[PDB]
Amino acid sequence: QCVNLTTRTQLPPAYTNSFTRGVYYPDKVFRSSVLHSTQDLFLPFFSNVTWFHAIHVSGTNGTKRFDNPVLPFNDGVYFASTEKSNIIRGWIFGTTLDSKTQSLLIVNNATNVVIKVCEFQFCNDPFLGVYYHKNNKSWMESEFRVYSSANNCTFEYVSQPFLMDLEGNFKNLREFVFKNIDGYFKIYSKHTPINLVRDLPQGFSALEPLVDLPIGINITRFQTLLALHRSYLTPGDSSSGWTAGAAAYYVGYLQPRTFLLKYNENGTITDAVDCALDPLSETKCTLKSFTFRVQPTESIVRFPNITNLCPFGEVFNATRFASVYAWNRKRISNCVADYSVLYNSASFSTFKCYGVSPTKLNDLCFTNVYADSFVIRGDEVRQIAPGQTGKIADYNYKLPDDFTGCVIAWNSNNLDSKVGGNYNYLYRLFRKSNLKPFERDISTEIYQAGSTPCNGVEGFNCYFPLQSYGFQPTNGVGYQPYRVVVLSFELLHAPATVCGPKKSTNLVKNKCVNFNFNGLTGTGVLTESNKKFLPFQQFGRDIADTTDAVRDPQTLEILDITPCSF
Amino acid sequence: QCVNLTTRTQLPPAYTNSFTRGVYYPDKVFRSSVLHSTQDLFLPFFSNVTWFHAIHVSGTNGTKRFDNPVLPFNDGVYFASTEKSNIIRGWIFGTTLDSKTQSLLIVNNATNVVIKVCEFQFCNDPFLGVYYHKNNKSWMESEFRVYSSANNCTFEYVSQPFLMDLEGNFKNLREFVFKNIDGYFKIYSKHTPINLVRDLPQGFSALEPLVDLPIGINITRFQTLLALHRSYLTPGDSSSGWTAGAAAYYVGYLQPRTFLLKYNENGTITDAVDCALDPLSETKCTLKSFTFRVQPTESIVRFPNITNLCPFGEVFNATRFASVYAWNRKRISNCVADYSVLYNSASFSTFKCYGVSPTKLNDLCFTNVYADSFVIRGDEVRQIAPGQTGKIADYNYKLPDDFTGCVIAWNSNNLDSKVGGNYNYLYRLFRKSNLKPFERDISTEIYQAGSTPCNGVEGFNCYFPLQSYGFQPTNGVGYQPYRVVVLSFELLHAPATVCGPKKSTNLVKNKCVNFNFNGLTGTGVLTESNKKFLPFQQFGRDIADTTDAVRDPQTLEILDITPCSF
Amino acid sequence: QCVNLTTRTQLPPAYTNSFTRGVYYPDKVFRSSVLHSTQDLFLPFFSNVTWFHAIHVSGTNGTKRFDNPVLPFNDGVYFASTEKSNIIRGWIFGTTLDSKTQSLLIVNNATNVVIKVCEFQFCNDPFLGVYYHKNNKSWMESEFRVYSSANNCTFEYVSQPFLMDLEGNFKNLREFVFKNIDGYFKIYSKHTPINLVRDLPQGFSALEPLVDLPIGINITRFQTLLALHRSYLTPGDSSSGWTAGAAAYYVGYLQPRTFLLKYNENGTITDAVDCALDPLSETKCTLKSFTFRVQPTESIVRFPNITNLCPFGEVFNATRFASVYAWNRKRISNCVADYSVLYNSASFSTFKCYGVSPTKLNDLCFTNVYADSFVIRGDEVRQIAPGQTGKIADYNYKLPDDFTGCVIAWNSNNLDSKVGGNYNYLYRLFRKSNLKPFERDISTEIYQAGSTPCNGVEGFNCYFPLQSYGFQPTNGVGYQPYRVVVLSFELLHAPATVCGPKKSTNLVKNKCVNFNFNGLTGTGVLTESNKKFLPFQQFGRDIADTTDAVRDPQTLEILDITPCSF
Amino acid sequence: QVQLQESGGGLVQAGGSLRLSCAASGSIFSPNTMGWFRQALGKQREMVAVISSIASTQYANFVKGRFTITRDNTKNTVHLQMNSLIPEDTAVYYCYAVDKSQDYWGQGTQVTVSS
Amino acid sequence: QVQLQESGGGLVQAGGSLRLSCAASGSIFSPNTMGWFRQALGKQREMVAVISSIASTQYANFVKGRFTITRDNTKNTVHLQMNSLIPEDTAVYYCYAVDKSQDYWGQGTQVTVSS
Ligand SMILES: *[C@@H]1O[C@H](CO)[C@@H](O)[C@H](O)[C@H]1NC(C)=O
Ligand SMILES: *[C@@H]1O[C@H](CO)[C@@H](O)[C@H](O)[C@H]1NC(C)=O
Ligand SMILES: *[C@@H]1O[C@H](CO)[C@@H](O)[C@H](O)[C@H]1NC(C)=O
Ligand SMILES: *[C@@H]1O[C@H](CO)[C@@H](O)[C@H](O)[C@H]1NC(C)=O
Ligand SMILES: *[C@@H]1O[C@H](CO)[C@@H](O)[C@H](O)[C@H]1NC(C)=O
Ligand SMILES: *[C@@H]1O[C@H](CO)[C@@H](O)[C@H](O)[C@H]1NC(C)=O
Ligand SMILES: *[C@@H]1O[C@H](CO)[C@@H](O)[C@H](O)[C@H]1NC(C)=O
Repeated sequence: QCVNLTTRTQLPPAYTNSFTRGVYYPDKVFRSSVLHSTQDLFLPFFSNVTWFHAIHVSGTNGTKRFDNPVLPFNDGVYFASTEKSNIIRGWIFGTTLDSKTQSLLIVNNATNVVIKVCEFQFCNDPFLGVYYHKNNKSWMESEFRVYSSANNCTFEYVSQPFLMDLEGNFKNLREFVFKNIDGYFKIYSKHTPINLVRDLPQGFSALEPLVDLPIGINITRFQTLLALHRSYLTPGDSSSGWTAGAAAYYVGYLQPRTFLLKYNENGTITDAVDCALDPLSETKCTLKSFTFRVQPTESIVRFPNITNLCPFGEVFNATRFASVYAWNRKRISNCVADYSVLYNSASFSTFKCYGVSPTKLNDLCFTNVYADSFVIRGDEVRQIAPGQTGKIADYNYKLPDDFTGCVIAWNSNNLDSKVGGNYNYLYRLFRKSNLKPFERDISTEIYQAGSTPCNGVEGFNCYFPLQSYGFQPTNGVGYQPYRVVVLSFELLHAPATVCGPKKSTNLVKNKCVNFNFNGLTGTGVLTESNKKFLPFQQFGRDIADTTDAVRDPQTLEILDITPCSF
Repeated sequence: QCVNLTTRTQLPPAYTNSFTRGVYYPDKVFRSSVLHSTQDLFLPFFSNVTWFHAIHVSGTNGTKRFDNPVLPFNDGVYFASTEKSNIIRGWIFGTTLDSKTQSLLIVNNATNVVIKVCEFQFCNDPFLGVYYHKNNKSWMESEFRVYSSANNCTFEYVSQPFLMDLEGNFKNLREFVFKNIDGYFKIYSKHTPINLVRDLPQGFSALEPLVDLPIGINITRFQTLLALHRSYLTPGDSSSGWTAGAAAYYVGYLQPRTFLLKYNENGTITDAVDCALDPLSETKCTLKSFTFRVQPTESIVRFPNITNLCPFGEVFNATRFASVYAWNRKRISNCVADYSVLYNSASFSTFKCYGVSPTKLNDLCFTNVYADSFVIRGDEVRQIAPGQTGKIADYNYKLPDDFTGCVIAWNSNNLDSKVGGNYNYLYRLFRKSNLKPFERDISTEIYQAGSTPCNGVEGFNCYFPLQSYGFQPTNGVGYQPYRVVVLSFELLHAPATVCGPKKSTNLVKNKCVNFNFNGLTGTGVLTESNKKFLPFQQFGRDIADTTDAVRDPQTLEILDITPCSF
Repeated sequence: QCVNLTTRTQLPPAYTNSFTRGVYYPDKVFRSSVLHSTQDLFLPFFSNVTWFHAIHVSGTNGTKRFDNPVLPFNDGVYFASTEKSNIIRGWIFGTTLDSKTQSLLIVNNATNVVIKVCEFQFCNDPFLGVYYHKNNKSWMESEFRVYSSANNCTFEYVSQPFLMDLEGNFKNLREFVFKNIDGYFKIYSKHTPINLVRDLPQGFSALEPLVDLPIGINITRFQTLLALHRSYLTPGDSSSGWTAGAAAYYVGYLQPRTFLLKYNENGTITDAVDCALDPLSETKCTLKSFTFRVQPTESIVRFPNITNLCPFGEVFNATRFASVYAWNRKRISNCVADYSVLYNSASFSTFKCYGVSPTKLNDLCFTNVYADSFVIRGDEVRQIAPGQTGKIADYNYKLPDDFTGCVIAWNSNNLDSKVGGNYNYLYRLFRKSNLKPFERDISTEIYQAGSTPCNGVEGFNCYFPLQSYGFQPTNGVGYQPYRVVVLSFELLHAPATVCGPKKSTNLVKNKCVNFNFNGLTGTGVLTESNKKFLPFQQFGRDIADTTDAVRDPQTLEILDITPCSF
Repeated sequence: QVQLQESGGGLVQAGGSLRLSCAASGSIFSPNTMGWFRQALGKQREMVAVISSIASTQYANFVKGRFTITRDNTKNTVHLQMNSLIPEDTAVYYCYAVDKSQDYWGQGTQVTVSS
Repeated sequence: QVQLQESGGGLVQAGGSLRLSCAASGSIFSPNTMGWFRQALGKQREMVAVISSIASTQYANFVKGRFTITRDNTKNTVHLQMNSLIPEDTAVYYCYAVDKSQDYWGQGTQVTVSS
């Protein structure tokens, strides 16, 4: 079970410098007396790593409280520890560090390691209570108080202790690198004896890989596990803990860097060069031996003034829609279509597009658009879609199996219904045969239901083709009128006459920008020019292609283009 | 409505010279003081353009009738008009110029341009009856007698008139270039005041672009619209028309030419050089500055005199096809192979040819052809092609990756399937190893699936090589039988025997010619050779990369081949 | 009908030298005074050809018997004959030389050549009996007793006799070359008068082609047809046969060699140089004028000691699969993978492997494999492959452009469809952005097609991401369920855990050998290495381009690879 | 704006006669088909008669041998000759122009026949 | 083999209230997302709500303002309190578990409301 400790009080951060530490072996091959360039997650040279005391005495009274913040895990962690008496015991990794997410626990007791991957209920202050025996004192018994419950474990690992026994100024430096790549938790480690150096020593030591555990959990957060020698029930005035935390641990974060590593004759990494540190390091990496374009700020798009618009208002906002035999097939061409109007307006109950997604209508350009506008009862507006049947799908409107276009319907109670009933919309129930593609049959011949001919006169088994619809404002939703328009789009190998609206932006002069002038794309700086273009000649050209000047589509001013300085 | 005019009587053509006229701006790029070489459709320099009077009085009595012929439209037209009284009003473009096909109409009245694309029913003699009104006489009212009807209009355009008002020797030259490229009708125009020059003036004026219409129709012929000032009902003796057609129009046809255009500092084309006119112009284009192909007239074709017909009928229409084991390939030689019968039958579901296109087999000649005739399931048909794997491609019939030949296959449900299942077609699923290509195994040894030997007896882990296929008429597409013929064609340095249905021609000696000897096609001249060929030798190659000598298949005389190029 | 002769008694072999004989025309192209180098099947110069008497008298009594042993047919045969009495008549070619397999027979009687391809049941001593007529003796009647029966004849050829009439020291040397290439049996021949030379003459004679037979069968062995003038019923004491077999024949075997042939002015091959005979010949071939690497002995395969088995059955024969989104991804490791059960089951409709051939999966060794499992429609099966686009390829499951592995899918109408529709699987038609490869987004956030926020409530322009999958057993193939699993292979510089079912062999050391350690295949010699590989090192590359050192998987010992190339 | 002018109705005693007129203006392309429809208070639209451009007459069984239609090609107008009147014919009538699309109606003619 | 225990439906008159519950007894790796889906005879699956354990609501407009979902972290269960019922809302419901590996389904709960 866990034990509650005091508030961490958010101690201000303190930094230190990492003199070329944290270099490990990137690949598992033997290399001898060779200089190899590797791009990987390395700790940058001479970086600022944050250092925490295991025990910090900061209160005026002399309070001894651990400094174990929950630190980020950004693309790997270089964890160094300089200590003398094994106060650091392990780590916990996880996203929420609770039962909602899986968590990784590594602990080094006096005998072995414990690596577990379970959804532990980690408390606010996980730690190991370490006590010596009354007679031997050679080893230390540890009481785990780091999680409340362990369940649903998916991993278990035991091996030789990561941290050796440290049982008086012979401080030791233990360096670890933690990476979480491709479901693999990789740990690199190295142990060195350090003498009379408070911070990370100056020198080079390469980290040999330790374990490559296959683990799917994401981490992005971690904490260090420490051991209490003192008692939480009774905190002593002083010296109950271990000499007020002279030992400490440093944390740095790996970054994607290119290193030049020098494998000596025995195969150990003796030296490394960080290519992004200083210009001379850049030269060393370029020569593979130990002995520039201005970016564009933003993008600019300019298209000419939008002038021609579709007569969608004459279709959708029309006063009267025709019957269900004579569809108002209207041709639409040679003008710009803004379908964001009918889409974002969302006044239409049904809006179904087949063969085209409804959000990319503004981007596609079509040869022709055909609009059919009419009025139909509720259920039947649901019926209009390809491959279906029914009285309307088989007797009035013929709709192909493959149909590129959009059916659009809205309710029309307040427009098409009258108190006495609008019988001006007529519907058929009888025909000799089903329709063929886009046949607008308006024939009024009397159908012969029986075996005798009708000769254009009703009677027994003779009926007029056209019945009336009782559109009334009190009708139920299924029987209510709906104004519907089907827009069929033609995409064939011909020039487009119906095009979406092109969205131009503002003009930025005298600045390195990405530009798009009427389809001409490029990067460069634009300046006012005194050139003399003709009424035509939208974009000028130099001696060898490479357009020097362009004409702004909206404003006829000629802007000359200079390549962005490099 | 239209008015029928008298017969044109087919006036003889009259020509004139176009001294460096018809140069338009090919692009829309501003070029300053630079010389640009453009390969485009230009009117060649010093070309013969055919010129017609607007009104010609050629009869003895003095008849005045419009010269309004229908002229071809081959890759653009340069139309120049020298006039003073706006007697030319527009043009009509199309293929049939009737209601069957779409047609383009451009007319110019006193106010604006009318550009239409409809199914016009043009009469024999379109025109505009032009009359002045009684008091102001500033403008001229026009009655259109061009078309009887227009339907399916897909384009409409109006703008500022193409031709200015001409309302006494102030003749004006209006030059136009019409192109129809990628469904776009491109019109270029230039207007120049002219003085005392009857024919086209000598000089240079570049034609600036005028309009780009996304018309998207096919144009093969065009005609000219004229203004009838006089009255058709009562033709006057004289002077009723406009001075007996002093105005005239010249027509030339563009051709693909390379021009060198000289843009000055302002960007206006000042001079041009036609690279194909003279050797001096060719040199100018070669240096990009203003300061040996002997052709084969005829084609000689020689084939052996074989009258036999290849037995494709005994292969494709054979009553029985063997199992997928026993090779029954028919060898075809010394016969004429008509391949159009098979590839134009459209009854075979797969036509897959490798190394040779399926439309050129009728021309090629092969040493021999091998026809594999077998029945196979449909889902396995995709396994008969080079480089593939599968039970058929590995364990029954292997195809080498370098195949030159055609796989052909069709449905055989009504021919090979019976109600009770046809188990006469047998298949392997087990072999000790894969085949070599064209290896043909009919062994019936029982395969050893286990470790114990079978000794020709089935049992545990012992199976016959032969399973039977349940071909039934109720089976699906994947399981119905398919009749397949693999025609392997052999192209070697050997005389051919299955020469296709070509027609051997006569002999032209000592002259440059395209020649075809037993399938070897090339270009060159032939001479009598004293070389001696051994009876088995057909070709000759002293240099090993060009065939210097050849044996005539008809006469045994040995003819050597010299390259045509001088 | 055949006649039984005596036992051959297995005469010891006799050899003789072929002084630059057997050079034929490789092509039918006339070449004059040129030196052409051709790589083809030729008889090596100064080779030991085996020579047999037609009649051999070896017994102490004086027995006379045919010497017609079944000789092998290894890549062609040069057959020479020195004879004067036409006691050699033809040959038979085949593999088993019985009715089981097809066989070729060529026989030359006094009139013409008989060439047949049938299932002859040849006897032990095939031959032809010759008897002269009682009055003429100009021609000689022959009774054939070569085969007892003939069946399944697919070829018949008759022409002028290959062997002329020989009707007393006017011996003739006849040389023939028989080749079997690409189903074609080619005969080249040459006949020359000889004088006083028992063995093969010294000199050069070219062998002109005689015929190219389309036989299309397999040959492994061949025999000689001999003419008997004596009687088998009554053998005479002596002189009944032909002079105790003075006439005899030589047999040599063609080999792949490069020859330099000198065509003279008239087009005859007057000299040849065998490139592999002597260093002077090598110099001649390299200079094209008339004036070393140690091979591996055997192959060794070396793999880790793994006895585990894979859950491949569970993954591929699972009762339930995940939806297209939230696809199940399992890791497979530490087991031996047999892909033959998968590749050869033929129960999968789709099987495509990228970066590796599907027949070599059984050979390679991988670090890990990942199995992704879900169900889709048919028209979307094409979407699971690298470099593709589409709603699944952009919103559901993206394979990277550098994907290496095998995608497998099979029909599941009778597993996943239910009569009223199986709506247990879904997809996302909408997302803010396209996926990253193998990134699996499972968020259900309501889409925001409009400009107003949805706040987790789907109204208008607000749609839930996931739409159900329509599975019905009456659906079309495009709308039917397909169960799909993608096996992604990882081939990295790491010790492999998923292996192929290959058997490790013994380690042969200090010898040039083909080796295969952990999937790495190569050729070279191996030595003990003192290199300080740390316990985790697996491979070694001091030069970074050649694996100089490796760890043996079975026994952890460092063996360094020198190229046995010297 | 296609307009259908209505005239010729009113109050007539039983057995009388009238002549209604349908006048078409606007686009009215060449293939038109003009008809008359009946509506009595409390009932729906009843087809009285139609004539197409073919000049064929199609009449309903309600009025066998009583109504008649004549065409005027010069003005493309329609006339109902309305004879042998009965009190079951008391209903307002309307034209119907089939044309090709967007069928247009008229404003109506009241017909009353009673004694 | 994640099992989803569903209970709490049945027959209720118009205007009543019921309390459904679905419990996931399986592995449930790391976060889940528990959803409820509707299906009436003759239609497709309509998801009522796919609230995640952490957040994101995801309510549909079909029964806007009427049903509510309660999450129990101790047993990781979900309860659907359905109030103000109407015969249209009645259908068969299935609880939905997104999970980290694959999505599962329930065995069904009949809900009927009519008068
Ligand atoms: C026309 O339709 C537009 C579509 O955006 C909409 O504002 C409104 O319903 C209509 N307005 C008018 C004035 O017709
Ligand atoms: C294009 O529109 C802008 C803003 O409406 C206007 O200032 C500009 O003058 C227009 N272009 C032309 C050529 O008038
Ligand atoms: C086979 O017979 C059919 C009969 O319809 C004919 O159309 C076809 O051309 C024939 N093909 C051959 C190769 O004889
Ligand atoms: C036809 O072929 C024969 C074959 O030798 C030849 O003799 C004859 O000249 C040929 N006929 C023609 C017209 O070439
Ligand atoms: C699945 O079961 C079938 C049963 O016929 C078996 O043939 C197949 O090998 C099994 N699949 C695997 C991957 O074991
Ligand atoms: C199998 O391999 C292991 C480790 O590679 C080795 O220790 C053991 O001796 C090997 N056993 C055999 C029988 O090869
Ligand atoms: C652990 O597994 C149990 C049983 O499968 C499950 O009920 C629980 O939700 C899982 N997660 C925990 C306890 O955090």
